[PDB]
Amino acid sequence: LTCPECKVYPPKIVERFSEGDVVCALCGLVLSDKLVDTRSEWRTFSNDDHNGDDPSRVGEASNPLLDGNNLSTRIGKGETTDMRFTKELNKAQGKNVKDNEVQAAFAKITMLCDAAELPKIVKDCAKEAYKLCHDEKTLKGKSMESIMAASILIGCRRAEVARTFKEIQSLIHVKTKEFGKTLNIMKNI
Amino acid sequence: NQEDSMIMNQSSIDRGLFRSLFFRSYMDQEKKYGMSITETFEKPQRTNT
Amino acid sequence: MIVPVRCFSCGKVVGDKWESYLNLLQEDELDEGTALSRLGLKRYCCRRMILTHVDLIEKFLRYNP
Amino acid sequence: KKLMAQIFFGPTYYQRLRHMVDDKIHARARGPMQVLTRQPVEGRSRDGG
Amino acid sequence: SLHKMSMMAHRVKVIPYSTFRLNLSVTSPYNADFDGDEMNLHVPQSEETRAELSQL
Amino acid sequence: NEVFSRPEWMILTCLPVPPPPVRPSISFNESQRGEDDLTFKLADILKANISLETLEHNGAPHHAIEEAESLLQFHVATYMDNDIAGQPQALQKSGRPVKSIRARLKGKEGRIRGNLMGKRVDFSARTVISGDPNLELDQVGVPKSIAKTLTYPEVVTPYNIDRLTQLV
Amino acid sequence: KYELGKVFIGRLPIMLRSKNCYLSEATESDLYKLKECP
Amino acid sequence: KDQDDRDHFGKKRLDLAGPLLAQLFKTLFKKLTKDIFRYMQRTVEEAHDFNMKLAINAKTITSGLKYALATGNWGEQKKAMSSRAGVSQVLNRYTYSS
DNA sequence: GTTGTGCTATGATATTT
RNA sequence: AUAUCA
DNA sequence: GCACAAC
Ligand SMILES: [Mg+2]
Ligand SMILES: [Mg+2]
Ligand SMILES: [Zn+2]
Ligand SMILES: [Zn+2]
Repeated sequence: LTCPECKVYPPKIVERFSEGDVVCALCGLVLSDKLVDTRSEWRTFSNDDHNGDDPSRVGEASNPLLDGNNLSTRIGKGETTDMRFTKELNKAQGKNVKDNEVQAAFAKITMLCDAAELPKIVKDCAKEAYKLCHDEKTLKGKSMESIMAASILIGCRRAEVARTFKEIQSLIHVKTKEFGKTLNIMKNI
Repeated sequence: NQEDSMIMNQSSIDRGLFRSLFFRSYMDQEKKYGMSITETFEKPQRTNT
Repeated sequence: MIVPVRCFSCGKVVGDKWESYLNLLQEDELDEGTALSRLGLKRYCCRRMILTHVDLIEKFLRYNP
Repeated sequence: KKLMAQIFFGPTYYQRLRHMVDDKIHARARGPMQVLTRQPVEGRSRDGG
Repeated sequence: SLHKMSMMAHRVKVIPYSTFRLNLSVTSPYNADFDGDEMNLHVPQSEETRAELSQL
Repeated sequence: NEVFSRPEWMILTCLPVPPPPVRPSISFNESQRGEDDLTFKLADILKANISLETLEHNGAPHHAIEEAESLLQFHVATYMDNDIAGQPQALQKSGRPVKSIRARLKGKEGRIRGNLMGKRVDFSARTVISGDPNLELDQVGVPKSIAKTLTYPEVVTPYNIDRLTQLV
Repeated sequence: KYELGKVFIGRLPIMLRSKNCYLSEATESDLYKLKECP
Repeated sequence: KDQDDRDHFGKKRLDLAGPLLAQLFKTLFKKLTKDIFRYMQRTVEEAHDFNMKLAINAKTITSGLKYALATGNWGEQKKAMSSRAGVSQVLNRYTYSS
């Protein structure tokens, strides 16, 4: 936005949220009137409503960085439900199910962090380190259980969670010199 | 002081009557959004913010 | 939370009478009505002021830093 | 001048409750709106209608 | 607002302190006591809409 | 009715897809993004569709197709209505059931009872009332703070032109 | 059938003043140093 | 005899902090028990040396209790819809009597 | 005869993930 | 979602 | 948990 009347290069404008207006601080011209509360709007996606009574709660938050954009609900039991139709509609989801399956290597990272007592911020860095280096030609053919063992120390080394390489050698697995070279070809990327 | 309301000695108020302390506490996190994105504690400059 | 200076209702200076009060109850072992009278708290607005005060400041002092 | 009637008078223990007026008073001539319905937002603290 | 006397057109007097002030005889139809009751004000925006208030 | 409502249209063959206004998205911080439950439910309909289309095209195994059809049937159906008697609800990861279209219109706080038949409004105010025996019947005491916030857009004519210029 | 330690399992939240809480065997002066109200 | 009083306070019980945690811990420990079994199958198939740290998931019981106590939906998070909410509120600190 | 299906006071305010 | 307000 | 509506 830039005031149509004034036009000074550093466009000094204020967001008078309380009056729901966007004003030019110099001439006072209102540049916009429709203005939305982003906090409360975000409350509609990530709420505390797990029961299902909130009429405001109408969407859900996702993580486009880690799981791409895979929107998908799950057939489950409701109040008035026969245990028959749940099974059929779930047995029908089985026929509809390669790299769209290597996302189960996130389940390998998640089950490793929880076995290593690691926080929720470390898993999401280990999952982003693994997604951006598992199909690299720079890693080529490294021990596939030692490149995800190296991306956990990459996620810990940014989230400030102290984990020695010998601490991850105890988890899995690690071949020392094998997951030490792999911890460097990724570090360049 | 009609209909449940009431009159109060404004002089008594001055001398300490029914005053109270009030403490509200505001919190904030410096969140980490994945491998690169990190929030920061700082005084924002209006040109680049 | 510390003896109030001055009675609410009427405004007699009452904050200087605390230590002198507790002396009458502890050292002299007078009962409260007598102690309050000895102090010069005549009307009940000023009597309730001292008679009812709770010295929490003494509790708050017990926390070190 | 004396009041023609005599008045019941004396100490009574009185509590200062929550709900002070400056925590409730609330006015708004236009302001933030919901993004879905484009009607005002809800809440004194959201500066809604 | 249970009946039409729960919404009535009044005449603004700007006063100090943070309360809406109303005459007591008008308590009966709003069914208001002053034990912490709150009330609602709406300002008409048209010259036409204020006539509807004032006349009706 | 021959023009507006024929029986054959009670059966869905083409699906009108509502635009973002009906199902808003929000882009938080590059690793946080919020999509509307409808956008989720649609994607399932689509996925279930794309699946069944591939099955019919290929060697149709009869019973593996009707199996995929009654999945599509469910997603489309559950999108307009998730509170269906007998059927399992479509749930959204967190365990909460998907807000179907029906459910947005339905209750008090629905689109009808709560956004049309009654709605919150601007140029309004609320506060504590107290009594005053020195007011007139038809008056109302308005706190100066409120009066300074609330507004009336008087129009400039040559009657009020002087007075308004002073106000401005 | 012939035949051929102590493991951590989780963190359980403690209720204050219970046997397992530090504040259970605490004297008055103790609590004050601990910045708790007796 | 007369019909039993459905309101007689003697024929009622109060489930306090003890039994509430016991109810939750049961469903949370059977959740862990049957996740170790799923592991014993995975590790007897490939003879991958039944590593203890990989077997027992601590986060199961830890965050499983933390959820209930926090939110207040006395159950898993699955399951956060069909579970009774209201148990576990934030403690009042208005006045000592409150 | 049994099942099954709608709804069940107005507004307001304050936290908790 | 709980608590609460008239 | 209603109370009335259709199978
Ligand atoms: Mg009342
Ligand atoms: Mg009354
Ligand atoms: Zn300008
Ligand atoms: Zn006095």
